[PDB]
Amino acid sequence: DQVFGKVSKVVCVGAGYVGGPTCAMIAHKCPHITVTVVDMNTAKIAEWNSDKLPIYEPGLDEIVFAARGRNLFFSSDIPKAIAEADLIFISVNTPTKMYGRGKGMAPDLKYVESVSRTIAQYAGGPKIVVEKSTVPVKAAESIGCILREAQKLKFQVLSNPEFLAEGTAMKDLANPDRVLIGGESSPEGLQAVAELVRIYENWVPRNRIITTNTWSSELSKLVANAFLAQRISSINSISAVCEATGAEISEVAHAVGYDTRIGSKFLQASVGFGGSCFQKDVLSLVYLCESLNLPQVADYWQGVININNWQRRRFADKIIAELFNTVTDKKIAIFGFAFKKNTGDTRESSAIHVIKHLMEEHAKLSVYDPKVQKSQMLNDLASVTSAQDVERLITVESDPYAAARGAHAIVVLTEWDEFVELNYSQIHNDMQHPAAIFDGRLILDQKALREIGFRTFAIGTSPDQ
Amino acid sequence: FGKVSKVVCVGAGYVGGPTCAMIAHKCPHITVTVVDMNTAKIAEWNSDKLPIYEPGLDEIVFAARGRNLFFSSDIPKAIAEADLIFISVNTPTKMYGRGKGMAPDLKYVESVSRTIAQYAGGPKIVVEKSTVPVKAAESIGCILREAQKLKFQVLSNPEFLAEGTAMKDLANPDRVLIGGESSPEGLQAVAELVRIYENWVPRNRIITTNTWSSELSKLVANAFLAQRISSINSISAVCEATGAEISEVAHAVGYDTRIGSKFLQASVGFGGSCFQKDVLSLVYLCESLNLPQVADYWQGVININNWQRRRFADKIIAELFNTVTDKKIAIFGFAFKKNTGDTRESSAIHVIKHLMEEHAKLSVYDPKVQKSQMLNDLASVTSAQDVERLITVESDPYAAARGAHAIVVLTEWDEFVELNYSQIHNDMQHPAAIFDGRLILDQKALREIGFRTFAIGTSPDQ
Amino acid sequence: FGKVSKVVCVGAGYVGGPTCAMIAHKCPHITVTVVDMNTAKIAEWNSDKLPIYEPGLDEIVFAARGRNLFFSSDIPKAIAEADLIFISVNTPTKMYGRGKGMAPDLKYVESVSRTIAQYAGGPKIVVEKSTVPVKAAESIGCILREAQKLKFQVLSNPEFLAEGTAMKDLANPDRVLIGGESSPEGLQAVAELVRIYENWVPRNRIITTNTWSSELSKLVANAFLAQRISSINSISAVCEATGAEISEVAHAVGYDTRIGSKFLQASVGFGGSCFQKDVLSLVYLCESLNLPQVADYWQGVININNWQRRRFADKIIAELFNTVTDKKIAIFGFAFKKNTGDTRESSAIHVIKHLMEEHAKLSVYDPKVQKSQMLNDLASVTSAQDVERLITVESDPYAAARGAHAIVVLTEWDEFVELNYSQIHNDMQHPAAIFDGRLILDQKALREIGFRTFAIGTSPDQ
Repeated sequence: DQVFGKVSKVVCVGAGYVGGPTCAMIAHKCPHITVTVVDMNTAKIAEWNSDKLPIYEPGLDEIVFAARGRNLFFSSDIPKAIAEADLIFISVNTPTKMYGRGKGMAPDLKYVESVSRTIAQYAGGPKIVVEKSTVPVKAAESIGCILREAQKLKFQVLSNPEFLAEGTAMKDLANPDRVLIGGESSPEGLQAVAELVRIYENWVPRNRIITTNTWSSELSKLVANAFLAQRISSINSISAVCEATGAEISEVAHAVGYDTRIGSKFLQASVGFGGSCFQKDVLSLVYLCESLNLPQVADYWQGVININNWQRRRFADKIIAELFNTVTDKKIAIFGFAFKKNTGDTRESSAIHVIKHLMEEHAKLSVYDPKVQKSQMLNDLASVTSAQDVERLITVESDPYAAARGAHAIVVLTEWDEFVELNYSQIHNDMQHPAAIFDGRLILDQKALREIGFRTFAIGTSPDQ
Repeated sequence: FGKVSKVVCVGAGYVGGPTCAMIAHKCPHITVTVVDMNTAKIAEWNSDKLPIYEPGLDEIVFAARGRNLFFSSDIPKAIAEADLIFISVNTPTKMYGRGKGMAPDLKYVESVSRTIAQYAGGPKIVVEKSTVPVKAAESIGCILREAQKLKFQVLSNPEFLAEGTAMKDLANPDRVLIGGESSPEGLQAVAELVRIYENWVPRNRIITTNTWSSELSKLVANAFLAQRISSINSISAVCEATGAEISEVAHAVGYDTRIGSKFLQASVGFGGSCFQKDVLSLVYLCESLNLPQVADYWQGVININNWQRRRFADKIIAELFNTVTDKKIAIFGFAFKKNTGDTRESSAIHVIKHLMEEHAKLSVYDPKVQKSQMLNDLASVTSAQDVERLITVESDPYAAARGAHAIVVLTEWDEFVELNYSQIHNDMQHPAAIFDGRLILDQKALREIGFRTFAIGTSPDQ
Repeated sequence: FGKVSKVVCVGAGYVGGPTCAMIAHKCPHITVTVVDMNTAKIAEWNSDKLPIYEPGLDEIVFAARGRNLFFSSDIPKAIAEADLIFISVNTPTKMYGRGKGMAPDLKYVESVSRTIAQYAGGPKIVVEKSTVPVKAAESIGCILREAQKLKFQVLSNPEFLAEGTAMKDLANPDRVLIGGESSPEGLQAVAELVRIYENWVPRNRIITTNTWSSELSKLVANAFLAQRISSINSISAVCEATGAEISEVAHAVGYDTRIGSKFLQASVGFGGSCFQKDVLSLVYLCESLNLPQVADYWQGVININNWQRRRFADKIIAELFNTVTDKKIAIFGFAFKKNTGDTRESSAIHVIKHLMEEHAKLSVYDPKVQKSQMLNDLASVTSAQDVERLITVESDPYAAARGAHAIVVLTEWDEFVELNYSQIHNDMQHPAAIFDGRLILDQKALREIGFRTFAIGTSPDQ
């Protein structure tokens, strides 16, 4: 009684960082399947169809340009792709709600819903529908309900979470730690799961494909990200203890990370974690727990976010304090803006939030980042303050020496390699005196900077041994 | 300082004995004495029956005892001869006063530090081996300097050691951790202790730090471990509420190699003598430092553990109509984990106590734990009176289950899997209920027999 | 389920006795048997002196007993033969554990259910007569379902009886309420109980609902009644502060026909075995459903009751120079309301307790409550030793009042009005105070005698 047969036609709705690369891998490993990536952004589709792909990922040019026009297609004709597909990935944003119930915590399902309604309209036959972009738990229930309405057509909804990072996407897709698939505990559900497993089996060992119920798969994505962020918050909390006692956080992280049950990854203390994943997913899970009347669990995971914001705040406090509790019109140089090194991504960057704290104190801020666009920077800061306030307080530099010049303080907020072995003796010389340096990323040599004559601070080190 | 040929350790229990046995084993040229005021414990160490059971410890001790391993109760004398001294006594938790329930009582560390001060003779290296609160070396350091008003350095070298794998763990440790003073004299004494470990441990696995980094590392490491468990336990309740399954989640999550798959077993809650103690010790530290933000964060780990136990008992009570006065319920398991009779901080103790507060009649079976050990443990969290009134103890699980209204599994013993649960069901009160705090039983199998069946991290209704 | 001909009630108390007597009385064809474990109580029911006094009850019982009404201690036999079984047992409040002080204990309801399951034999209709928590019927049903692997339905038929008017309440009820399962078999079972009641109750006063609506309706009705008293009592304090009179307010408010004129008597506070119990049951239910807003809303009724007693006692203590150690205070009234010996949740108990905490010497007079009941009541909220020290019980109000500094009316007995308050004033300590917690005395008259006089709901300084 076979309702879903072998998939030969795959569509992904959403041509962004998740959808594009994932489809490309499918087309590359599965020459028998037609894969079409659709998006109503006709300019972005034109980019994927051009000689310069809209994202840079190592290995991706080779893949897309070999397959495009053969078994990989990029189109803006969404109804036609939907009508012809056997399996449809949904790869859209779930922006955080800005107002109302779950403000600042709940994912907004408007795009997911929009795609589901389009599939309902244009499907024509039985489809497997697959949640690829991060969703709140029970999103598949909402999708299911939208699709079931059109069955007056058979649909199964699967969860297949992404585990991609920027810069390593092709390696992450070609050699994943695991592939996770969740579906309905039902015969039709098992059939649909099996057809998606069959796709991945083309290139992924069966024992690295993990199949679960739909809710476990959706939950596992949030929880995995929560566990990672918890590691960072746990170490960052201990950084304050080190500061208070004369222990060293670099030394504790080493000793702790050598237990094989804990592991040595994600144990770098910092001014705090950033990016479009960690806070968003931890807050999604908090909101979920609140909504389930599990306030104890909610409070437990909120602590991850509490520590992160406390790290950022207490770091800025220390800058404000050491500058005599007064910084109106006073020049401070920020080294770094992007949420981590080696990107232009600013989403949830600790730098945005530390700078905001210093803008409150009316500081005059000179920002340098190797990669982030000037326009992006000024838009970011405006969104958390005002266009007026950044006009007043914010100068962006294309040079680190131009930022540090005549500043009372240096603050390193992104861990760029090029900040290590700047000419710090010269920086010292052209600063105000006494001169202060704050290392939020633990990349600088404390001993050397001390010898140069800086008042020098790092997270996780006591100021006086 | 001062190359080291004579090593002494004060305290002859689960840390100091096994540690000294391994040092002698892998360094023949070092004479190792273990000292202790309990002469009968020293007698046990010098007999054919050693006082503690470690796998492969007998044959390490017997092939070294008399040769370069020595058990004495002459504490002053071994102190007098030594180059390097380990301190390996308890720091039981304060029972009252400042840090009641949280702060380690430094009274044995103090006693021994004062004994070192008297009967010294020369320069010593003094090493904290058993778990201490951070800056306990300051307190040792201060006692010892009142003898040199004789040239000391105090060192931290924490234990990383499970029961039943102590020999395995000593011979092939994940890491060896040593801290001392940041000074020429301090860096000397670190090197001299490094030397000893280099005799059998790769230099790459030997980490050296300052004293506080090392003291703090021990507590934080156990804190990270407990946190993984409380984290997954927190998620077990999400699973119950959504229809997700905790086994499926831990599986998916653990395959991230940055997270790892160890310590993601959900349960009624963690136990044993290190986890809660070290977490609370860390919570106390952070309070003392005016870091209330950090104290709250770590207290969360304990809060969830306690909450996991409370909510499991609440489910048992609720299922049995919110009334369990004089109702029979069987408890399968009492030890804090399987394959031991150690009951320290056991979740079984606390879930039974919650059930005793409702005046439940409780028949306990554990395969290993002594009847005397059980009744005394339950007494110390309740009363000798209440345990007399409420607790029976069986050495047959089938006798516990006979006439019971509920079965409650609290320890993950393998024998609890595939008892005759069809028989058990028939000899129970009906409706019959079973509650799995350890995720070892087959839910679909129990359902089909006709149990009303519950497991942590699984939704009741499918 | 056939037309019912044998009715059993398990529980021979204030509810089951009278209700069965009325059924037996109005339904000559039906054999009614009241059963109880308490052989002495059944003995009383079989004697020339029934164990309760109700107007009209003797006439009904003595005419029917041994014809179609029987009182037995043979529960298994009666269960066996019944078509329809009423459960009329206490659900005393949990004294420990989950819901302590708030949740009803279903132990007796469980007891009876398991006896029904054991001894039934055929189809039974099983009817919750005494007040149960919502979902009690589910727990009943789960016990009875296990037995039929016998054909059971569980109904709710709440009691609306009051002491002193039980026979009129039963013969001419405001409404009869029955809830059953949302099922053909459920609707059948309801029809058979509705047929029993249609023998004397018009059909338009018989109300049929689902089981949960019925169980809930009982608690909510008593909660609404208690709320009226706490509402008017909250306003009594506003009267005192402004110069309004509570008696005038109650009369004006009560003349609105949508409000109604009943249960608007201000007092030192409501009591009895129903009001606090059922509100606190409702409050516990709300907490259990995660409706903390509704829980808090209903807790307000009890908060005001307790605050009314507390503030009245505070007024006594303040007037008496804020010191009452060794100082004699006379208490007029101990029963929860006039014309009864029932003391359960009596405001007098809690006001006397407050006064005992200040080591006042209380001489208590009630026309009806027994000395031994009084002493035992007071001991249960203090101690046997406290009551021997502080409490004297008198058989005469002038004896109580002699040498007193205060008089305190706590129960609205008619004999307290038009005692000789001139003579009382003369024999008191001076200044002499009087406090009317029941609004039965003449304030002007007492003022004229020279009392410092106070009443709830009247401003002291006119």
